[PDB]
Amino acid sequence: MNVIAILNHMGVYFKEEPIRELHRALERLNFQIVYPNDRDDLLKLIENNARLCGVIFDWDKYNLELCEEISKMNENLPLYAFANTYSTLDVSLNDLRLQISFFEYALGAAEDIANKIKQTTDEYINTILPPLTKALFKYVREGKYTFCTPGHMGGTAFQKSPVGSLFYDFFGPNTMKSDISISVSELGSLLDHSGPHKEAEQYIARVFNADRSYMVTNGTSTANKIVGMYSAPAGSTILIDRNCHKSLTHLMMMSDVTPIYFRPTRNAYGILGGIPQSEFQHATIAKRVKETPNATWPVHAVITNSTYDGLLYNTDFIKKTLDVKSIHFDSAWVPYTNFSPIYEGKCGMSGGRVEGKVIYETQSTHKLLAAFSQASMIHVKGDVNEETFNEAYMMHTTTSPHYGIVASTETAAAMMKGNAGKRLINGSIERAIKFRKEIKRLRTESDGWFFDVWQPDHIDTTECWPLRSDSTWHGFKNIDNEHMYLDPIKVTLLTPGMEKDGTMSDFGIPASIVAKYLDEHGIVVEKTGPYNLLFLFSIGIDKTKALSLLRALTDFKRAFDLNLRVKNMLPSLYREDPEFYENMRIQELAQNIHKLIVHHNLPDLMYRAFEVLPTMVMTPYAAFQKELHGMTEEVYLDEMVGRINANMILPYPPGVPLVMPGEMITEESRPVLEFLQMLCEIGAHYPGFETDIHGAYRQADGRYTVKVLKE
Amino acid sequence: MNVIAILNHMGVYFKEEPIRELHRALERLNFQIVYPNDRDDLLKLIENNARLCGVIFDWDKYNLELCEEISKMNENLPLYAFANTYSTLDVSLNDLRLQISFFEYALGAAEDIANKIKQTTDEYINTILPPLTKALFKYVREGKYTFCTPGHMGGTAFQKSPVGSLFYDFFGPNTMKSDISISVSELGSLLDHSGPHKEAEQYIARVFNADRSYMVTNGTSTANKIVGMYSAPAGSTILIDRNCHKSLTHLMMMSDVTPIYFRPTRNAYGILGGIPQSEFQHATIAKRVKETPNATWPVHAVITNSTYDGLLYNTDFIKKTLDVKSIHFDSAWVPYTNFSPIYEGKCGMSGGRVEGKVIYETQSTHKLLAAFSQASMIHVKGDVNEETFNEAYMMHTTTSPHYGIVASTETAAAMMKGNAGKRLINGSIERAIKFRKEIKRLRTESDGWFFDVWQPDHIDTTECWPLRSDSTWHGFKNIDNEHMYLDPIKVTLLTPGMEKDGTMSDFGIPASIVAKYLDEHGIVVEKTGPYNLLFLFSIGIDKTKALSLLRALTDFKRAFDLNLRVKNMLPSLYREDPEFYENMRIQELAQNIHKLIVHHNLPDLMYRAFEVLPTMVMTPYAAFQKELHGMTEEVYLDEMVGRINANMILPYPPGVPLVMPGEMITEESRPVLEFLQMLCEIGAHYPGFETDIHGAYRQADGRYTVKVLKE
Amino acid sequence: DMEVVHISFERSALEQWLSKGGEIRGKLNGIGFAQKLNLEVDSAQHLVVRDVSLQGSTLALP
Ligand SMILES: *Cc1c(COP(=O)(O)O)cnc(C)c1O
Ligand SMILES: *Cc1c(COP(=O)(O)O)cnc(C)c1O
Repeated sequence: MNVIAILNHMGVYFKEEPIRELHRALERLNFQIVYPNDRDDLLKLIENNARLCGVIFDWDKYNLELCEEISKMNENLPLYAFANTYSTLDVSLNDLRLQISFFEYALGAAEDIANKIKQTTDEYINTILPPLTKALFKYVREGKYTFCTPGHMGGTAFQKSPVGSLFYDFFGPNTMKSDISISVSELGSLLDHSGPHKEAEQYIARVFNADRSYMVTNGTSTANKIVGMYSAPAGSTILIDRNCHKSLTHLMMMSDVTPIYFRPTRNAYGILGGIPQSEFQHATIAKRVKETPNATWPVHAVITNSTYDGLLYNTDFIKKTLDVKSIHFDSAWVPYTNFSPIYEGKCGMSGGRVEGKVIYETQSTHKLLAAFSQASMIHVKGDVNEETFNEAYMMHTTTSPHYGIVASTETAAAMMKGNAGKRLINGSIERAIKFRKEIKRLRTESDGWFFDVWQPDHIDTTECWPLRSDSTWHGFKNIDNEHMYLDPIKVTLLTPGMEKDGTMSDFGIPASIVAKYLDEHGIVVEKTGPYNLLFLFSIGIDKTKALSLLRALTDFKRAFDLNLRVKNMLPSLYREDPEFYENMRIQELAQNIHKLIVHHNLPDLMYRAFEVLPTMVMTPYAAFQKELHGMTEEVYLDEMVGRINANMILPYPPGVPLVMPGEMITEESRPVLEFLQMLCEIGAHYPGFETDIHGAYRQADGRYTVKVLKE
Repeated sequence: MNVIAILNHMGVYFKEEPIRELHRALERLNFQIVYPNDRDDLLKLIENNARLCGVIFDWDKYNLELCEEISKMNENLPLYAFANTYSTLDVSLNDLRLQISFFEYALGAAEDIANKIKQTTDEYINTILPPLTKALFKYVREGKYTFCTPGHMGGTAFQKSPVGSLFYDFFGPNTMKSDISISVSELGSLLDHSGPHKEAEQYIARVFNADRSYMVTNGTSTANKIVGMYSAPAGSTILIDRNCHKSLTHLMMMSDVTPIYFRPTRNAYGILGGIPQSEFQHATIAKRVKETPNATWPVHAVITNSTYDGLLYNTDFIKKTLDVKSIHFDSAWVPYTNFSPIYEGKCGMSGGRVEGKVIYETQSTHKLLAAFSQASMIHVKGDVNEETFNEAYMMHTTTSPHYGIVASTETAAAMMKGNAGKRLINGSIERAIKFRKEIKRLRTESDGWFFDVWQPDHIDTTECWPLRSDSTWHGFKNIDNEHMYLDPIKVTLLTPGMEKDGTMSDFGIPASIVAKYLDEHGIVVEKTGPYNLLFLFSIGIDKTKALSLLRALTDFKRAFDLNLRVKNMLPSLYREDPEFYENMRIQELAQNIHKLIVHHNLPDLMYRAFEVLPTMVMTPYAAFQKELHGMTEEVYLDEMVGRINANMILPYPPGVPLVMPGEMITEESRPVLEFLQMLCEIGAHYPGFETDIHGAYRQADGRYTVKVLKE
Repeated sequence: DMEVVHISFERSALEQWLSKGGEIRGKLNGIGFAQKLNLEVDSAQHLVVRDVSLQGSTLALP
């Protein structure tokens, strides 16, 4: 932060001479001087250059063309405008947040002007930064306390060992001095939630529109366990969603509760839909209470909003129909549904305080923002118990937290306030819609097959596309209107291979082959499997990473139409088995895999293995108690009908659990077992495309074995 | 002072080559070289740049466009014009004060030209400076007289102590070397009135239009006590104004005199008017002599012109109607009513010597000018005894005056002499009138409430607006025409909240909240309280300090219309009581205070309290005699009817005295006691706006105590 | 618009206002309906009852 801009040239000498004298004075305090051209030149030095804090221009030249565009991008940006004798303000400059610093054209006083700019810049740093981060940066340059934890003490022990000097010189002197425990009085303690930590939690809740936001120092996987132990005593009933995460599985195995699983919707490509509105009714929930032994009235509900793919729900209908006093919204993928007008009334924070209820949100911080790992937030909107949830937080958080993660967790909330933060959410949406239009433009004009985006036929508007009932792009049988929305930044690429009715085709290329080609250039695919893709276009994805993805997609069509070799295209796949992948081309491998999907019939077995839920015998908590006592055995995959599994089956593809730890596969869940045996045959002929199922151990013959419970 | 200007590039080589040779010669003697462009470029290098002393231009190019505009600014400014063979003067260049130094275009003679410029520059320094300041600067570089006072002797003792080096290195070496006393022979003594001090007193009185003037080195508060003890024997009668100063009250407590208080005019906003023309009559003054026990013919009259708000009177009517041989004018706020044609006949110095009378004025020097603190003057206009008035001046001035303030006291009289000083007095008026028009322009065009300037509806002139009897902006009933004047550089912002008839309204914001909002940016209101905002637009307020005030006023309307919080607007007020000022906004605090003013009825309990006067039992000099003997006691505020106070009550707001030391509250001054009890209730509910009365001590219960005398 | 010397509150309604918040309803002089009052918390752990004139009154138990 040391860029000073000097716009325009009046051509006279009594105004340019103070500029030349100030040019030699600002360089003595480490400041970069730039000379923009016209009005459009200064506008490009703010959006692309964020390290700018000084704008020098003539007040009697552009008093309305600069005080309006800059105010739409930053509010606290200092404006070192130079006024004259006959200078005044404008009536259209009253409702604009600006910081104008007036000066004169006096000779010899250039040294006093440089001291005022440095002090004004210091005031800008101490204002935009939160009091927790500001106190951490000031403690390094002044606070030098001894006999404290940890033992390194700002990197002192590393300066006495040859191996320690290499680890200290990698980061920096300011990095080790910022890692302090609760051994500091002027910064407070995180466990006590007082002093600087008290105002830090209230600052994030005001930015993200919440009551009292929290700062988890262990990650999102831990925040879901602390909240889950609140509205679930030793013997209750919760309404957990079927599309759960690995962290949510351990929550049901550590609490003696009776969960009730829902039945979300889905199509044939593998895109996870949502829970219908019929499941949120009062007669539907009460019907499953009597059918499930040892289950009372549900006191907690877990809703995954949004899912792993990227489909939001309608909170305006759930907060009125779902009669649950503790509704959870796992917002681990949408940390931005607030700073945009096309995201109003879609999450738990948008709206008023629902009486008699409470909203929980575990928004991931180190996923689609900018902070260190093991960071999360807890958004509470309602009335909770004071002497209950406090004990649940200390059971998973150490007494000496790492303030380096806390300083970055609150920083992401500070990067959203103002026009400088609002352009990050809207900027990623404009780059996403532009990328969606480039696919349809390069599809008709091209000569042959081309990728397709799972989007409606009309993407001219700039909002969330609703999933209506008179459309054919979503492919969901009987979907509720005004309930399922589309995420613009979550671009879902559909590879040609299936039809619009849910069947197969002769010419098709699986998405697993394209995912291996993108990894060669450095593009990591988030979700892949049958005939679908997924990418993350958050605020950190600039225009370079967006345009580089389309170039990698156009190169796949050129290498496939010309019929090239695998060795001259996929060097990583060739090193796995050079003997088998010798005389094989790119067209021979793409056609042999496509015939295996039609032969084994993947879309039909996958769609029927997820709707029919297996019979849950006991609670997931009782299944873990038998494992510690030594009552587990390993059986074959073909010999398990009528047994209780011990682990959770997570086949890739897709990415949702199959059998919960504690269920039994009987005659009703027959297609469920057929889905596991089908992946073992299709993923065993060609190297590199092996079967990936979390829970199935590979032996020495090919048959996978699972861990079940003894009878 | 080392700026040399070179105007007009002829394009030829025989004229530009001597310029290049002179460029390398003037830099050897520390001189800055500038190159203006056109004719308007040189004009901007004089008004804004005051460190210029050399103008080089072609005489045969602009002989009439430069010798006229420069002469209107600085007369003794050297002009290094270069003439040619066929060069001559003009008939219109005879009545102009200029200093033109001709030269030639000779090669190799650039060294001799540089010696002539340095010698001419030294002549300009030895001319614009007074002989007292010239002897002070010469004694620093050449005076080496040892064994003198003070003991530091230019900072010798500071170089031997570790703590003394920090105090000496802050100001500078030349700062302590000028701190000399009367231990110098070539500078004389101030008490002796000889040598350089004798010519200094005649130089100040000649510029300020006076016969004899001194240099008070203890502020204006001390100069008022020296004059008051010159024409007021023990047991006489003085005519002191009611709107007096803290120092004017102590003058009545140091001399056994019988004062007679006047009845100044006032409105409802708190702005005090002036003394009516009926009080200066002969039948009005003589009537109060018989009613007041122990009172003879008044021999001295103290008139506060102008007051604290800045309202000039009419000296053309007082010097003929008021029959006082010693009329005093407290000119502590107008040290400039002479250097402008819109101030003729408004002070005591303007005009001539009154036959049989004498005029005394205490023009402040450090108030609204440019000099060190504790500096005042005594302007004497008449025939007084020199051997008698000299002994009274030594009663409050030490024998070793501080020449650092004396040099700046005479400097203010030299900075205003000539056309160079008239551009600062008239320049501050033009900047004040321009600021007055920017308020009315941003009031009608705005959408909502806006600040108002206490000025007439027609301000399309550059003079003192008279307070007529057919106007409603001033709100002074029974006002005398051609007696009340307005100071253009005294802009009084009237915050909305009251009507034009003197009653109250429904929507308004008090001036106490705005006073603290301006403090965050570095703006302190001179006078605030009810619904007024007084500011000082003297010579120290340039175009930067004037335009910075308008921007802060527009930010208050934006923050109030959007309804912001107190913590996110007033951080200084939030630190006083974070618990009470937690869930409070800017609109909730502005409306609760406005209802307390209407409920307690402030304009009525303040106008009627200042109108009536308590019964003065004894003289103020007799009240101080009983305090030294120990006959004082502290009583409650509610129990004091019929007692004699010991100190002067100065409640804030406003800023004028209430009860003089030596008065008694009977049944006539009933509203006077009600004004003190009303401020104790309104200033206790909300923190920050506590009751400020210089005389009321705060206890541990809330009730204030006063200091009275024993019965 | 009437004087009062004792105010009675309900135990089943006092625990809800001091935990969840909102507004409290209490009758006057043991008669009438549970009218709404301007009851707040004190810095010295008391119960300040506010009226139409912004006056404070610390409650106490017999
Ligand atoms: C990725 C993810 C997590 C894990 O996030 P971490 O902060 O790395 O622990 C937890 N829950 C869901 C729904 C996730 O998608
Ligand atoms: C400010 C003031 C004074 C005090 O001025 P100093 O130079 O500081 O002594 C005295 N009289 C009046 C009327 C003042 O306004």
